[PDB]
Amino acid sequence: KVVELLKQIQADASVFYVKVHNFHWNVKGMDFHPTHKATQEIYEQFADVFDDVAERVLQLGEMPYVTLADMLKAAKIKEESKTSFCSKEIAQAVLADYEYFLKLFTELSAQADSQGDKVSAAYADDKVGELQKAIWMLKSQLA
Amino acid sequence: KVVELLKQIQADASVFYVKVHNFHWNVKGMDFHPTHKATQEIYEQFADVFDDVAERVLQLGEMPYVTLADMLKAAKIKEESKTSFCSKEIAQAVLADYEYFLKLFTELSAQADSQGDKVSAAYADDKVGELQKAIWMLKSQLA
Amino acid sequence: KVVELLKQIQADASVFYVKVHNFHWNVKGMDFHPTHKATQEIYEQFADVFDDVAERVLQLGEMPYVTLADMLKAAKIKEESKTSFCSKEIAQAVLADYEYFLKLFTELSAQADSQGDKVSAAYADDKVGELQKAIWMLKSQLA
Amino acid sequence: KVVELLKQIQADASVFYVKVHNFHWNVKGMDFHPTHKATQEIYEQFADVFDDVAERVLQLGEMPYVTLADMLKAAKIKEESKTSFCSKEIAQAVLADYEYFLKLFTELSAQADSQGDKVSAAYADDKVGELQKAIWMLKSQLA
Amino acid sequence: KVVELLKQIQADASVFYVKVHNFHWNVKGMDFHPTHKATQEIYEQFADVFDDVAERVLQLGEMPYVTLADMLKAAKIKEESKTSFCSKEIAQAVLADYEYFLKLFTELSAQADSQGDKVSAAYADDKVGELQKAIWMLKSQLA
Amino acid sequence: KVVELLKQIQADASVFYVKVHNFHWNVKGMDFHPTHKATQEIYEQFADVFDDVAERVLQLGEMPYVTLADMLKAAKIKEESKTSFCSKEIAQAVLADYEYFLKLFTELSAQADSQGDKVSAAYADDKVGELQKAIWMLKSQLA
Amino acid sequence: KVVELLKQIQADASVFYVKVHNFHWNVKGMDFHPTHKATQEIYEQFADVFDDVAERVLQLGEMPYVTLADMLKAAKIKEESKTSFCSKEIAQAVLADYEYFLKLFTELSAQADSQGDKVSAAYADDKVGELQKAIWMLKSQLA
Amino acid sequence: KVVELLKQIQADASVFYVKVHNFHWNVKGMDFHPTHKATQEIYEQFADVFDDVAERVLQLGEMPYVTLADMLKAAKIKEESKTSFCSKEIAQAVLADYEYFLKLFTELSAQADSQGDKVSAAYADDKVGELQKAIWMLKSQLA
Amino acid sequence: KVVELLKQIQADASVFYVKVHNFHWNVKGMDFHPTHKATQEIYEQFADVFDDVAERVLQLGEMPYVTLADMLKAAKIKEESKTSFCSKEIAQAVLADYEYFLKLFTELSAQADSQGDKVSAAYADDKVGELQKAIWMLKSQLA
Amino acid sequence: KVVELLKQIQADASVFYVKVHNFHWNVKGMDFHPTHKATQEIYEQFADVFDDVAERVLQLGEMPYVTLADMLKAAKIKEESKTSFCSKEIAQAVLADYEYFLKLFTELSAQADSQGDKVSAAYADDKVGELQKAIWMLKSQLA
Amino acid sequence: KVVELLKQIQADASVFYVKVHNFHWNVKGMDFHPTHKATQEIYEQFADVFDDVAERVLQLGEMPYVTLADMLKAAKIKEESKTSFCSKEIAQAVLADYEYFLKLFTELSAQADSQGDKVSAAYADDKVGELQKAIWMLKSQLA
Amino acid sequence: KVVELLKQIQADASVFYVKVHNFHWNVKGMDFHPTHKATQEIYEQFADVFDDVAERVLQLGEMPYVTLADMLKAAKIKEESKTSFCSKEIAQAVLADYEYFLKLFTELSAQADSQGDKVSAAYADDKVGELQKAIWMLKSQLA
Ligand SMILES: [Fe+3]
Ligand SMILES: [Fe+3]
Ligand SMILES: [Fe+3]
Ligand SMILES: [Fe+3]
Ligand SMILES: [Fe+3]
Ligand SMILES: [Fe+3]
Ligand SMILES: [Fe+3]
Ligand SMILES: [Fe+3]
Ligand SMILES: [Fe+3]
Ligand SMILES: [Fe+3]
Ligand SMILES: [Fe+3]
Ligand SMILES: [Fe+3]
Repeated sequence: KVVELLKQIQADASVFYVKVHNFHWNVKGMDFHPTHKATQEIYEQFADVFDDVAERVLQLGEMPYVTLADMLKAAKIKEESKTSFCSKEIAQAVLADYEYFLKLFTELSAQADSQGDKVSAAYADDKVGELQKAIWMLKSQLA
Repeated sequence: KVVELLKQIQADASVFYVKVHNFHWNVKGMDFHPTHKATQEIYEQFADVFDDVAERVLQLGEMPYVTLADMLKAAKIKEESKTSFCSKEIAQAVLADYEYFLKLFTELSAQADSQGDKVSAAYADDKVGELQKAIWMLKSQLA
Repeated sequence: KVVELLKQIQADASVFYVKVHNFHWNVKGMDFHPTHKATQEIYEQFADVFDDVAERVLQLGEMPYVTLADMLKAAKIKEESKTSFCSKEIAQAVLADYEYFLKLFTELSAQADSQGDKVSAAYADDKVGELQKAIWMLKSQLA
Repeated sequence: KVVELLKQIQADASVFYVKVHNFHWNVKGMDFHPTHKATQEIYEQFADVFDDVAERVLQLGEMPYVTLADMLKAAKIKEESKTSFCSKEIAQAVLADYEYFLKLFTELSAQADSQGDKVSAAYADDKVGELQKAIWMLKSQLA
Repeated sequence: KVVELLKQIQADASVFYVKVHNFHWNVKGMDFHPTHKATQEIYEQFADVFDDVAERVLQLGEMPYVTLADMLKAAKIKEESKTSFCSKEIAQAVLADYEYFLKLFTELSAQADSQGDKVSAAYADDKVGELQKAIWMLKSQLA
Repeated sequence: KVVELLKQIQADASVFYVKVHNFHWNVKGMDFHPTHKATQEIYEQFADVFDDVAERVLQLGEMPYVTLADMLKAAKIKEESKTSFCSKEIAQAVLADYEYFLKLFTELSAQADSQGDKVSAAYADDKVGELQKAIWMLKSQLA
Repeated sequence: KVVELLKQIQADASVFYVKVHNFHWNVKGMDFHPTHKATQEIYEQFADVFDDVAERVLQLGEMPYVTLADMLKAAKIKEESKTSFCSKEIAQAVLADYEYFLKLFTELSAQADSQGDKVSAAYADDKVGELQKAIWMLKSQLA
Repeated sequence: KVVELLKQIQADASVFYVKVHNFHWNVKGMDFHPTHKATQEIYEQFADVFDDVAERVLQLGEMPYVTLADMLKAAKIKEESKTSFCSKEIAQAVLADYEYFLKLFTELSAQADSQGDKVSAAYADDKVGELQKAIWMLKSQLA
Repeated sequence: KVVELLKQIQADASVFYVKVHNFHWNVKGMDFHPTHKATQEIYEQFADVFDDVAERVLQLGEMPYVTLADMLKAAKIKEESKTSFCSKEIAQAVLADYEYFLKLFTELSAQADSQGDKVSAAYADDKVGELQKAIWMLKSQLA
Repeated sequence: KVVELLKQIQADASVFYVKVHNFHWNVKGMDFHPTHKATQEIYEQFADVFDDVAERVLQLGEMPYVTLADMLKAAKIKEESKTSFCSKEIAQAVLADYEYFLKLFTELSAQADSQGDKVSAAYADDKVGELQKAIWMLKSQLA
Repeated sequence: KVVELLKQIQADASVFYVKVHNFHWNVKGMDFHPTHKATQEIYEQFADVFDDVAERVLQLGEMPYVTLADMLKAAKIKEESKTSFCSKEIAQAVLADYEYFLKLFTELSAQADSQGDKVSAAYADDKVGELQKAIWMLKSQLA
Repeated sequence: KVVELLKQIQADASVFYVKVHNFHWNVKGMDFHPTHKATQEIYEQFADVFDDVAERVLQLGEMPYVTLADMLKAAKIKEESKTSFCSKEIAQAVLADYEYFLKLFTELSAQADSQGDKVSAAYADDKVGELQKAIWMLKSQLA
């Protein structure tokens, strides 16, 4: 269902938001500043995903998550408790999460288009395009 | 301790951040728009408290929270699971949490100044003043 | 026909454009300024719908309406002769016309896609999303 | 009467506003782009005259027209059913209507100064100068 | 005399300037923020009226008031000594003072044109229109 | 005739335009830079009356001057063949010419209002006001 | 395949990019400035098509063209060896090339949607809409 | 008491606010324009002190002055009834009043810090520093 | 001599400045607005050549012209007494004068480099380049 | 010949423009992002060189290349057929191409000054300096 | 005395200012560009420190250093006579000097508060926080 | 030698940079504020020559001065030990040093042109012109 897929993204966005803050704070090594800058941009864009996806559930007449307790249980992304990272561990860590979200937004688009919900479908397709490009930049950067 | 007071603000900030999104999404009534805008300014300003205090913990040579699991357990702020709000009851809920944060930052200033950490105290004093101004506006609006 | 749906939207837009000027001028009560501001943004956005929809008719090789007499006869939105309004009256009036526009744009999108006209469908899908969002906000404000 | 003249300008502006969209959409020939841009600048200026005179009627304590049906009966300016124009027709059509608006605004200034309504006369004199300038520019372009 | 009207407007501006600060500080109730923000706009506009009229007296060759003691003695606007207001009280008080200013500026325009001082008359006609627009909005807001 | 008054201003503007350049280039003494900056502002503003005044003559259906030979003959402003100036000499010179233009714009406004030419008169009343303010400031500076 | 259509657009874009520079340099006649300004915006837009289209090939895991030699052998758009043009046959030339790109992007969208590549299709639908708008405007100018 | 120091600053600010207007209007001599611009920025900055200090009293739970009658009787800054000044007397008058304000803000910082009111003390320390910078600059200019 | 050439450039600039105003006011035909706006930019750029050249003569330790009487007798550009122009004739008039200024500036550069005056030569070389670009564009539009 | 050197730079710029696109797309390794940004700006300055030199050829009365077939025949920059690069590789490749362009522009400057074509020499001297700065920075980066 | 400590900071600031220019010019290695940009911001911010401290000395009624000869003597920042550095080397040098400025600013704050000079202490505390944040970032980059 | 003249300019720029801060801090008298600001603009411009000139040495393959100890021994501009200046003394201190820099940049241009180093000569000629203009202004101000 379109709504249930939206709430999965919502719960995963809020966990990824914090996970990316940890990368932002605890990155080590010579390119500390560029990764410090980039991670901050990532969690700001997923703060926007967090809000948009939730408000879209509201426009569709349902209830998004409103507690971190429920978002933690619902989330399929794993929290990161370690507190020191080099730049390429973070690129690898973010790349895997991008591929999970890409699968998630690809399903939302296919499912919304089958229900004739082209608005939810259009939103997913733009995020699909944004992720495919970021993914290709990371696989090139880790090459 | 300065660090353990900062980490409390950190945990409560992240819970307050989500609670205010719920007010943002689920406010009803004639004053839907100003409340929808005010709440958004608030969670953007507490996203900044969340990051500032965490990095200040980092500059003092200790570790902040890096997982939502730890932040929920540490947060004294109560999550709000109900999902429909009148405007006045958002002003009251927000006023009460502001008074909790005000008490926390005032102790942070007193504790940091004890220890000669005037930087942490200066930061806390700014938020004390910002909270005192906002708390006084809410009291006038609810009067 | 895609063109007939576009031209219906054009005629209803031009009638809605004037009606909202009336709400803009004749709102009474303590919410005068917020309503006076919001109505003006509404008619400026429908001035743009009026113009976009007309030239899309021309890019498809047909003629849009060019006279007020033809648009008044074709419009299903009805004019408002009352010259004094309460603020919740205006929100209710605007909510109803939006749902009419939402249905008009959904049919334009569905019909345009069925003919392989993905450009017209894409334009309509943008307006469906904007109308779905505003309707949720208007329903929340009257709740 | 000042209000009668203002409400006459109101109706004729609404008719001219749509007529200039027709010129805007259906100009043909080599000077298409400059004419396409000039016509759009003209209907945006008359959207502003439309709102200004209507609001001026209200601050003088009376009611302007609020329906397109009422403005078409009051409008002295002919609607235009033709659907294709060369660039010199449009400059001729616009010049003819500008001279009509000039007489109308000159009468408003004279009547308003009779009644000691100097703010209404001042607004009218500003539009008289704007019309006298554009009229002189159109005569040079047609010379 | 033109300068006596300017100096009277000058004195009444200075008292109204402080009075509006009192409304700005002590408004209570749910419409706190819009009134808090409108009142500040108002007292900055009368700060500029205070300076404009004073400097115009100087261009006409006499002296404006230069002490608060004389401004209180000369003013006809009355000071507000209570320290708590709801939003509708403030609106009714500003409307009453605006109508007083509108007569002062209308008389200034009338007298200045009778003497051939068209510059002073034009300045007053500008303030007359601003008051007439603001008055209409307040009457609508209290309706 | 308003035209003959306008063209007189035209001729005097262009002569004063060059005279002010001489003050700009050849000011001596410690106030070099404020006077150097002020004279440039002055001649840029009179380049503007030069063009505005000619275009109005054209909108009234007559011809302005089109050669320096004709303007130099028509001009009453005297040219300055001295090539070195003290800062107060410049202030004195500008003040004398400003009172000449003020007389000219007052007579232009008086005459245009006699014939019902409110546009030309409104243009002149603004220049009367700008000169009265500038004249006052110059008198204070030389006082 | 989507990729081989994307790469075809890439090759034709680079030839069209240089062809429009030739028009940009060698247009003659009284309309020199607008077409000179117009062509520069066209080749700046196809530089952007050139880069967008190639990067999408990479996000799809393939290689775009990387040499001018390969793109020349692949482009179907004809090079222009003539070295002097009037304004109308530049418009006819751009109109003909726009209709070729339009078919290409329409094919690209149809193939992308067939395979479930909604991102590539969304990009193509944008270019289809922009070409349809420009084609309509070119036909009006050549009418 | 901190509020008693705040309310004294408020009363003296409003009196000083007007006195500087008198300096602004009636400065004579060669340095007219720099002093005119300087006094305007001084009185606009004390208008801001006036409002800040008053709002601080309200956040501390007390009432500031709300009438010019009370502020005149509380003020210690003497009003200036003279209407003509050279530039150097204005600098002397402003220098004397600045050291009076400096002593007031210094006492305010001392009392607020002794009572643990770090917020009002921080505000006072900022004005103390700004007054010291302005005091030093004025002493150099009068040297 | 460099000063000789600079003062000749000075005199011809001031006459051309007014001539281009005549073209600006008195162009007729369907290209009125492009020619109206283009001619204005020309005279604003020569107003600056006028000032640059005069100030450079001053830096070289001699005196520029300071009266229109002196510049009129020195100028070689001829004044234009006709008061009605077609677009093509304005272009040809401007092209002929541009080739004169180009000559003049090429002689200034060559002469300045002889005596080692690289600054004057560098300014001249920039004007040579700007005129060569403009001359080629004018020849293309006249082809 | 100045023109033959300009046309050579033109032909090499067009090949270098594409080569740098290949570097832009296919850079791999840790330093993916900065190189992706750097290569894109590089090709944007050479798009500007491409247009400037061609327009300078036209100002000299000769014809630039207008065909990709002729430019690749004339170009001496080797095309790059590889599709995978680390950042150091790209730096060494660009450095070699910069040193070639540097000899082209120094020879261009030397020839133009020989013939008295100081405009072409100054354009070349600016490009020589820009290349010398970038060459120094690349040698520093490869050190 | 706070003044000696301000003057020590002044002398070290000017020596640090030049040393950072040296790092700015002579960094080598694949990380030239980020370091070149970062060093330029450091020396511009220490130019601001150089000026603030000197002006703070003067407001305290003392004299700062005014010659490089005296500042070289007093400075404890060591000059660097090497002309080639890798990036890690520069970060080490900058981190060591930042801990020196941090110590230096901490004593300034403590001693200024001892004398009730809260203005000097507040300025120093701002610098302590800026240095603590930058030091944390440099330690992470060298980690 | 070009490099030898460049590093001489570098050393004198760094000494002049500090001397002008001394003028900036220790100016006294009524004309305090313009002089405080002009000196600030001057030392910021010589900070730019300091960096430009050092970087030009580097791209010519040499090392500039890198320590204040070396720059002090190379500088010919004398340091200033006095600590108080009137504005007329500063104006001629600056004029004398400007005449020195003018000679230095002039000889740099001549030497660089002798070596075919036209980039260094163009930069020097730009500084020669900027100095020639300022020297003309200071002489007029001291006249
Ligand atoms: Fe939101
Ligand atoms: Fe952060
Ligand atoms: Fe349009
Ligand atoms: Fe309105
Ligand atoms: Fe003022
Ligand atoms: Fe004009
Ligand atoms: Fe790209
Ligand atoms: Fe306030
Ligand atoms: Fe100038
Ligand atoms: Fe170009
Ligand atoms: Fe400073
Ligand atoms: Fe640099």
